[PDB]
Amino acid sequence: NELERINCIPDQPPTKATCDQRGCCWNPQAVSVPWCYYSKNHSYHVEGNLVNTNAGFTARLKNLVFGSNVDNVLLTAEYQTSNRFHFKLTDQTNNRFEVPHHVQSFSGNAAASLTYQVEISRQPFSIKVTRRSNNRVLFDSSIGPLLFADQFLQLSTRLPSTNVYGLGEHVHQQYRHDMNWKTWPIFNRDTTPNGNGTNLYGAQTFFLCLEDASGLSFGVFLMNSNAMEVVLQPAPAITYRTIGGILDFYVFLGNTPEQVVQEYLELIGRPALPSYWALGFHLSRYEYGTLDNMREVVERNRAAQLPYDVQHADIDYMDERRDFTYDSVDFKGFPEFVNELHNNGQKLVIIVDPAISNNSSSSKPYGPYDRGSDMKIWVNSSDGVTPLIGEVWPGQTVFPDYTNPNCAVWWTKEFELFHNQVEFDGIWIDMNEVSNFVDGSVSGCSTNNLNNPPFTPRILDGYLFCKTLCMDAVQHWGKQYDIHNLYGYSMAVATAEAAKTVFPNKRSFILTRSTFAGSGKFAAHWLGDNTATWDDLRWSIPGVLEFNLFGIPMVGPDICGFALDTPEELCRRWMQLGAFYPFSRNHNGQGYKDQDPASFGADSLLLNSSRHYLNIRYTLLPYLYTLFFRAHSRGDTVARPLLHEFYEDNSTWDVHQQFLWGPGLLITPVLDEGAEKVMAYVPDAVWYDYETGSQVRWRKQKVEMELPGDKIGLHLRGGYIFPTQQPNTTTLASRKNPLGLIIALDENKEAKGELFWDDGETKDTVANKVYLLCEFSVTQNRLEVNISQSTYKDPNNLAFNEIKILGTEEPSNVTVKHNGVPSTSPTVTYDSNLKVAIITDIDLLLGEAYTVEWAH
Ligand SMILES: O=S(=O)([O-])O[C@@H]([C@H](O)C[S@+]1C[C@@H](O)[C@H](O)[C@H]1CO)[C@@H](O)CO
Ligand SMILES: *[C@@H]1O[C@H](CO)[C@@H](O)[C@H](O)[C@H]1NC(C)=O
Ligand SMILES: *[C@@H]1O[C@H](CO)[C@@H](O)[C@H](O)[C@H]1NC(C)=O
Repeated sequence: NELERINCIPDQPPTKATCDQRGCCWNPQAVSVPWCYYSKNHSYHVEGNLVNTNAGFTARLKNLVFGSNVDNVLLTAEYQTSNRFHFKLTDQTNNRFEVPHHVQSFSGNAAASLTYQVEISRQPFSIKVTRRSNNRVLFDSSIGPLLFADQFLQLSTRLPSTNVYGLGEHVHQQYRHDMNWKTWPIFNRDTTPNGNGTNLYGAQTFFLCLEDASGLSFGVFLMNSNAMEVVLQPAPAITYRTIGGILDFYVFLGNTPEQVVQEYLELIGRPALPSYWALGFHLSRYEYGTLDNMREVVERNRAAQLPYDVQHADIDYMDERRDFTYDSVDFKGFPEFVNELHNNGQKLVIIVDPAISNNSSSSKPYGPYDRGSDMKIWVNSSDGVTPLIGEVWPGQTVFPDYTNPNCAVWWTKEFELFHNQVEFDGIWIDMNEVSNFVDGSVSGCSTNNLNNPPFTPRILDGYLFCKTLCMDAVQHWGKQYDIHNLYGYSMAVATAEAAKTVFPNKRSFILTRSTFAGSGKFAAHWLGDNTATWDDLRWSIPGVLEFNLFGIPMVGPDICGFALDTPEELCRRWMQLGAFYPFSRNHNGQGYKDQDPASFGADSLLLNSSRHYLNIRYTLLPYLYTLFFRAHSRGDTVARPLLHEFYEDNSTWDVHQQFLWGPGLLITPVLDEGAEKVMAYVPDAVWYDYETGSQVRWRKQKVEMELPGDKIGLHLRGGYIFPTQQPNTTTLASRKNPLGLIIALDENKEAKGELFWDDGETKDTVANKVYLLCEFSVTQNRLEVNISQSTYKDPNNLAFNEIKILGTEEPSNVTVKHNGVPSTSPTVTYDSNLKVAIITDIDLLLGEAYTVEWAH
């Protein structure tokens, strides 16, 4: 079976002599089927018996090209929970680099009631994880060898299906991985997210596999921060091939795909609950140039009444692109503008780069450099004593070593000092791969096994130190070779630590470019420097879905496209979709035509449609916020693939041009130039048009959805109750408004929903239980508002003043009881054609239990 051959010459075009040299098999009978492949027996074997331990078992593995092979390998397996299996493969005799991650070591006894069983084979070594309930083989290394050299470690697994989702950071273009022969390199790199499928800004080894239509799913995570590649083949099978550290694997079983994400996030860390304001709309560009220009853009979008919470300021606010300064001429009056923003209920987020100008003297001192030098907190060259010099925006630079706890002290004080001048509200950390305009350093990199390893994965440009730091550079956590992929992660950890001081008791907002597994505990993510093309629009959906799997649910691209002038039609469709990315920001590159919504004209279709859909986003913010609460507390996704709700239906398995907000809201954008319709899949559920309330005819079928220039498809799922709040142009204001309920009835006239409500900004409202959690349930004739947690009463005296019911016969004699005690008659408006009832003249106070009853 050619589909099962594991490639033995991953480094060069295949030849018989090399193959012979490697003791592999040769069979040149493509495309991509390996000509040279590992023999069926020629790997590691178990030495002696396995050893029962308290956590699981250990085995000793012994071996009979890419550096020193490790002769004796220790397998350590731990039955951590009923649904999480952990195994490490280490050097029996030498300690090796391991990621200094949230994840703690396991000091436990083996969990009870396992959903999985593990089987080890001895001659040759293989590891298999099967699901106990149906003996479905989930992990199975037997397809390939274990390879364990100092700078080349490889393990493969067969997969039980081709329903495979995950890996990053890349532009995959499709959400489902085909399992056609494909190699995905992972090594944090500043590169364009384009159709080339290169390594991008972040490193995410997690994948999820939907096993079958029952929903049974599993996930695999590799805890490894060295450059690596993930090799996919049609067996189906996946191979991990890394150039350092150890093979430290976790396997997660769930009954559903969402349960798999929850298991993964339980291990690596669930996402931060964002500030409610950060759910609003964000506007930004590279190079307004002057404060006057920035204010002009701010004012025209406010004039247009655009829902608009946050303004970002990019490196043009700085004095010559230097951190923690502003330009006293072009940005003269920045403090008064920040007061203006605040007074208008808006927030300022500032960009902050890691790299710190080293240009400092008696004449013109640069404080951040002087103070950081005093603290000795920079990344050093291999000599371990001289700060590494590279180049970024301000010129020659040194780079903070965020892995050193003293650096976060330095960093905090810098933000403290700057915040005294410019009262920013959130922080955008960029260029933190880390990105270097020179290769390695201003003196390049020394030739050695770190900078020039035996094997290099197929990373962009084919050198590790390309546009980053020397691999032999030295930080508190180790050498750059091992911790390069942790730069952005440690930076976000440190920036969150700074936020503890700058915004006491607040969440604030942190947006990061580079990430590692677990970055979502600290920061939001955006998909980087995209381009104003229809390709980039389409590619954004899988990227958003993937980051939700990764526990970074607040994710979005640069709406309308960073690079290039945006066509009006593309920007209009992108704003329409953009009103529904979990992170919604319009951002633009240097020099390009303006693409802020109001720049298209005060009476333009793009402005009108933008305002219209942003008003729907803001209306649905209580529902979106409640989704982020579930993501934070339980590990649920926010932007969700259809297959997560509809896995029983194999027509959902590669849908990637549509997605859900949580379980209940279906989003169908137009993603094709010139189009006024879209080919869409309608899952097996009752659906209601959001704007009209009318039940679609469609069910479990492909349709051509008619969507003119001012429309994006939005459908509400029957069985669900959506809390709403009357929109306004800021969430400061919107949070004071009356609330509503949209009850989308299922075929049985029933629905369920919930609402999380806290102060929208205090850190640890969830850990300290200072919040409201209520549940809504509808049966025929009755709505029940039930209160499950009631330790926060909003002092704005909020109430539900409207209930809209979809797919209903006329409700008559509506009664509102506050524990069996009625209170006068609400007004009911009924549309008998559309089957929509709207209950108004009602005053259901937030946090109070009610029963609303009717007859037919
Ligand atoms: O095309 S480019 O502008 O020159 O792209 C460069 C940066 O990634 C852009 S940064 C991130 C983006 O969101 C901010 O607006 C930009 C200013 O801080 C790379 O070329 C540097 O290697
Ligand atoms: C970097 O160099 C300074 C001396 O210049 C030293 O104090 C510091 O600990 C070094 N950092 C690392 C990570 O080795
Ligand atoms: C919206 O907020 C503005 C304050 O900017 C306020 O004047 C107005 O009353 C608010 N109205 C709504 C729709 O809540």
